[PDB]
Amino acid sequence: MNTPEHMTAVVQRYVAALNAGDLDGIVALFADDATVEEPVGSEPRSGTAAIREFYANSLKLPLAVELTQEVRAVANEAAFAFTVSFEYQGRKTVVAPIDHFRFNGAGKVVSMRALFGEKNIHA
Amino acid sequence: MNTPEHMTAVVQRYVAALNAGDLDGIVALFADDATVEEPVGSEPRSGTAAIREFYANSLKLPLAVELTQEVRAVANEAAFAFTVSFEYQGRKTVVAPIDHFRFNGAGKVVSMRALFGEKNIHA
Repeated sequence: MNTPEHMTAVVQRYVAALNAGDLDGIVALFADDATVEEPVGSEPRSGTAAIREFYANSLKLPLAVELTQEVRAVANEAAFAFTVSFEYQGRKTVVAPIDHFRFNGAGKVVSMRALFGEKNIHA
Repeated sequence: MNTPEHMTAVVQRYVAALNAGDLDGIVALFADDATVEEPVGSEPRSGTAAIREFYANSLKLPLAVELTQEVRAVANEAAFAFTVSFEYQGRKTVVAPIDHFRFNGAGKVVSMRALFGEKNIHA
């Protein structure tokens, strides 16, 4: 089974890559068969190609990202609270999602779902 | 299809009833075929009786539960960060999970999963 230590590291690495703008770094964290659903309720993006393009499009504005609380991790799953902030054509927007990773036996993210609505989008 | 406002009030209500030791108020939030998985990794408790017994056992000690951040709600899901604190036999404990609800069309919780590891239990 996955250690919480590793899962927590991977979450820090995810946030590190977003702050650094490191697309290879982000996609590395995922398994090539993996899925991303951001926000929850949207068409989950599937495969390396789709996940790669999702984060490339996200990283068209430079992002300020930070964990706002300890990572939760157990039984092949982590979840975490954080902010994602960006500024464009006037104003700054702070989104506050809760994300959720499921990890495979190899310790790569096989699914990530980002849960947040309009009410969690502050601008 | 559920509204974010209804899912959000239900999260707040959940916290309030835990604080008020209100077994009935808590169980009334769930549908009859609902599941609770607390912690994540453990065997899901299925149905009103099993869910009721879980909360009956939990409320054997006085709890101080509060939301430490804003609720996330979208589609028919919600997630939240919170703490549960209890003190017993010479020790104060603070457990800091992230919870996730799925809601059915009638506005009741059909599943909860509480995600925390040993690392999120401060005692």
